Amino acid sequence: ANSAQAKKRARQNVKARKHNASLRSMVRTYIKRTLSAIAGGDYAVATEAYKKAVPVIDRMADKGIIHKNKAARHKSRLNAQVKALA
Amino acid sequence: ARYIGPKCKLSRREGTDLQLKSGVKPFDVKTKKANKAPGQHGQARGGKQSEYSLQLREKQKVRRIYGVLERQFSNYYKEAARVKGATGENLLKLLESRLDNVVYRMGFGSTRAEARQLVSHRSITLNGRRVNIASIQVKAGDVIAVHEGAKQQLRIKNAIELAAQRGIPAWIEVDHSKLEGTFKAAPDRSDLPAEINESLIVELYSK
Amino acid sequence: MVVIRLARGGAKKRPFYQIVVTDSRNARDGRFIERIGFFNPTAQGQAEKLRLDADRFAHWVSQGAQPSERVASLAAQAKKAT
Amino acid sequence: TVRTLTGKVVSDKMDKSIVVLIERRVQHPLYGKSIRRSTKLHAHDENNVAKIGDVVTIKESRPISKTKAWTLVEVVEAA
RNA sequence: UAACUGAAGAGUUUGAUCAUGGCUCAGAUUGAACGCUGGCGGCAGGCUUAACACAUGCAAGUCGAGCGGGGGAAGGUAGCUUGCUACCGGACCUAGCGGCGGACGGGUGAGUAAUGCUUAGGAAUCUGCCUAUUAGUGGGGGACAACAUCUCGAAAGGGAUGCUAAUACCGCAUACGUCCUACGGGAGAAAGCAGGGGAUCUUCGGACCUUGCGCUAAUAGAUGAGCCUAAGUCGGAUUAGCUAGUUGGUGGGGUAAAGGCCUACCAAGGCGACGAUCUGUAGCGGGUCUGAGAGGAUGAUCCGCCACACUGGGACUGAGACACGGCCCAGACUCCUACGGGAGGCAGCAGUGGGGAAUAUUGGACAAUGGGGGGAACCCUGAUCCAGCCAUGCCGCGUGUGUGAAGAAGGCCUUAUGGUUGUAAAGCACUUUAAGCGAGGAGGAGGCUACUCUAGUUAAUACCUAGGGAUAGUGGACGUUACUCGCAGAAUAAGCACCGGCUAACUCUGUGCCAGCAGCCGCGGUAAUACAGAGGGUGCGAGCGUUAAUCGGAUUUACUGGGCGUAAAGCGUGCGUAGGCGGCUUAUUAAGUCGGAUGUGAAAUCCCCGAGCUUAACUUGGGAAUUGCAUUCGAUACUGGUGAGCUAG
Repeated sequence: ANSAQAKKRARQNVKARKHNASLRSMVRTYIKRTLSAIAGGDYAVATEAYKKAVPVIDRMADKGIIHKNKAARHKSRLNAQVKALA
Repeated sequence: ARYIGPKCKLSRREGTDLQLKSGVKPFDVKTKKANKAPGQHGQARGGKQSEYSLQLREKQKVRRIYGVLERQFSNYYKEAARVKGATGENLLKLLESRLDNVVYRMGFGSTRAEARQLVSHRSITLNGRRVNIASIQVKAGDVIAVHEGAKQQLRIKNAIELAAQRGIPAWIEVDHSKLEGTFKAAPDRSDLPAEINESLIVELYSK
Repeated sequence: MVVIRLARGGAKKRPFYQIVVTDSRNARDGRFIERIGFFNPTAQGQAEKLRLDADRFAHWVSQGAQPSERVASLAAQAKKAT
Repeated sequence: TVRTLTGKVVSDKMDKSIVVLIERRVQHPLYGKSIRRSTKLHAHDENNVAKIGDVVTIKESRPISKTKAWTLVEVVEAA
C-alpha cells in the first residue's frame, strides 16, 4: 500500500517529532524551575526566574510549538503567583 | 402493441355495429348474424346480464370502437379523473382528440385502421412535421394535412370519394382538393352519439 | 475556498446546470450554500438558456468567492446580454 | 433578551445552588386532554438568597458546573 | 385564474331465522424470485444473504520560476588512414532534500436508545487556501539526505565513516498592530525566486529601480469545525430502587475554549411511579408505500447528519486526523525465504471462491462538470462522463391495410339434417412504420494561439494586468451520434392464463370416491359444465401466471370510531394513598385557550400553471404547500392561580 510520498511523509514525521520534543522539553524545564523558585519563596529569586523563563515561552509560542493562549495563561498565572510572594 | 383479429366476431359480440367495415354495404347484410353471438352456445341478445357484466361490456364496447388497449384506456380514465369537470365526458373528449381518430373524422381514412397505418407510415403531418404516432392528442387550432407522397394515391382518391359520400363533422373543416383540414375544438358531448354510456365506465373504475 | 460553479442535473445526453455558491470541498451535486441561476446548453424553442442573478453574484464575489472559468464566461455573456 | 423561566424552589442543601421545579401544561398528541408535565432544573445562587418554598425566576447562562447552567434573577414570592 | 373532489362489499355455523364472532376472497404496491414465452426504441434500476476470505490490474500525485548533484540526445572550435576523435558551453530528463496535497472525493450500517438525530435558541472558542486594511521582509551561523568509500543478505532492503545546498533548521537586530502587566514597564517575527528596463555599469558578471509570485505580525469578513441549553424520539415491572468524583463549593492543574475535564480538602448530597437502574431491539431525518381522513408500515436508488475501515489499545505530524490505500504495540490469519530474515488488510472500481431463490464488464476517456499541483505549458483523477450485459420497472411503436362468398375444404357438434371455426380462409388490389443497404449531417466547445488596438506600472509606448473585431489555425470518448434523403418486398416478428359460486366466458370425449383439482364453500363410485384431452369462448398482450411481503377491506384495539344481565367481559365487599374530576357570587392575573406581526421551517419529492423532448415517460421555470417551532403585542367568555363573600352538596 505504501508509496514513495507516504514513506517520505513518515520520515519527515519522525524528524519533526524529535525536534518538537526537544523544544517543548526546554519550555517545561524553564517553567518547572520557575515553580521551584516560587516554592522556595524568595521574592527576588522568583522574579529572576520569571524574567529568565518568559522569553523562552514567547519564542516557542512564536515558532508554534505551543499555542499563544497557553503561553499567555502561563505568563499571567506565574506573574500572579510570584507577586503573591511579596 | 395492437389487436389484429376478426372484426365481425367482436362486433356481433358487442351487440351493436362498431363501424369497422367501412359501411360500403349495410353491416346487417354483411354479417347476416346480428343478435346472435358467434359460438356454439351463442344466444340471443335478450339474455339477462349481471351488473358487473354490463359495466364490463360498456368498457369493451368503447375500447373496441376506438382501438385502444387496456393500459392506455386506464391511463386515459385516470387523466380524466384528474382533469376538472365531468370525468366521463372528459374521457370521451380524450378519445376523440386522437390523431388517427381525428384523421378518420376528418375524412382521409377509409377505416380507423387505415388511418393508423397512414400515420405509422408517415403519410400524415401535424402542422409542418412528419409525425408517426397515432396516440398523439390533437390540440385546438391544429392543421392535419396530407404529405406529397401520400397525394396522388388511388386509395386516397377512393377514401375521399367515400368521405364525400359521408358527411363531414362540423368541428373539422377539410379542403379535399388541398387534402388538408383544420381542427376547431373538442366535439361536444351532445355532438357525440348518445348510444355510449360513460357512467357505467366511471363506476367500473371506481369499484 | 468558497466558489461559484455548475452542478449537473437533468438526464443523459441532456445536462442542465445549476449555478451554485458552495464550499469547494463539497461534492459537485451535493451540499451548497445558495443557488443563483441555471444554464441549459441545449435550450430550444421558448426555453431560456441563461439566468444569472447579478446582485447576488456581485455580493458573493465581494465576499471573496472565486468563480470557475465557465461561470466567468457565462457572467460575461449575461453582462453583454443586459 | 435572555430566556427566562419561573418556578418554585424545592431544595437548598447544596452550596451556592438551588433546585427549582418547573411545570408546563400541554395537550396530549392523540387524545387531546390537557395534561400536567414537570421538569427539575439546577440553578446558581451565589449569595444563597433563595430557600425552599419560594417562587423564583431564572435565566440561561454558560455552564457553572457539570449540571448547572441556569442562574437566579429575582425571588418572585418569598416562602 | 389554479394548487382538491372524498368513503361500495361477497363466501362460510342452522331443518328455517336473527344477532355475535373468527377465517377466506375481490384492490394498490415491490431493489423481487420461479414457470411458459419473447421484436424494437427511450428513461430509470441492478448481492436485500457472509461487517465472509480474497489471485490479479488500477483508485494521490504535482512543482527544476525553492536547492545541490546526476544522466542521455544534439551543437561548436582545433587536430586527423575513410566523418571521426579531444574539449567546450546551451536545451532536455530526474533518484534525493524541500513546498503543497495526502483530513476532500469514494464505501459500508457493525456499534450506538443518547456521546446520536429533528426543531428552536445560546456563549466561553479555533479556523490553511480566498477577500479588504495596516506595519515589515535587516544581518549571521551549525546541521544533513544526495554523493564518495567500506560492509550484511540471493534479492528485497540494511550497517559504519567523510562531504554538501536551500523558500530545511537555529541565534542576534527591529516591532503600526499583538501578549503579560503590580499601569511603572517587560516580551516575541520573516525567505527568497522570476521578469523588464535605465545602457547606468562590475568587490566579476555584478550593484540601482519598478513589477509579479512569495514570507512575517495583526484586525475584520467569509467559510468550516468544536462547545452549551429546552422540547420531542422503540418494547419489558415475570426489571424498583440506583449513585461515592457520585452532587455541590474553594485552592491548584489542564484545554483553542465553558465544565469533576483532573486533582487536595470541605459538605452530604444528586436521580427515580412524569418509570431511575437493568434488560431486549435498532443508524436518524427529508422522504417512500398504503389509506376518505385519522392512522399504520417503512429508510434500496437521490439529499443532510452520525459512526466505522481484519479485532483491541495509542499517540505523532499537521490549520484541520487520533488518519479506508500513514506510524507504534498486542491478537488471529495469510504469503515469500537460500533459514540469516522479510511482507499484507477490496465495507474504493473491476474481478475470484463461498453463501443464496436471486442481482451485470477483470471496457474507454479526461472531450464536458468538478478536485489536487503549477506562473504557465501541462500532468494526475475507477469522482465523473461514456460504452457493455439483464422484459427488472415505466412509456412509446410493430407484427398490414382495403377487399371478397355461388358460405369453399378440413376439424368439432348433431334431434344425421343442419349448425360453429366464419369475412374467417382462398383469390383481387395496394402502402411500407420499425429492422435490413447507400450518401449527407447538427449539438453537447465554453474557449485557446496568430495579427492589431484602448486603459493601468512610473525612472521606462519595455515587461506585465484588464477589455474589443474579422479572419487563419485549433479541440469530442460517446461516434459508422440524433437527424435528413435514396432501393427491395407483406416481405424479418404472439404467447400466457382462465370458463361451479364469489367472478366475464360451456359443450363433447376419456375416466370414475382412482387418477386427481382445490384461495374458501366444494367436485370425483359409469348422463363430473369443478379430474386429463379436444372444440368453442373470455380477459390480457411482448408479455401471461404462481410464490413471498406491507396497507386496505377489518368500526376484529374503536382519538375520529366498539363493547361488559343471558353471546368474550363489573374485582367477594369496604376503607383509603398518589392521581383524575369538582357547587354559587365577586375582584385581580393572563398559565391553558384565542387573534395579529416578525423569524424560521435547506434543496430535491407531492399538487397547480407553463416550457423542451415527433407523443408519453422523463427533464425543467415559477407558485402553492411544508398543516409545525420560537419571539413579541393584544382579548378575557370558559378552565386554572390568587383575595373576598355565600348556602341548595
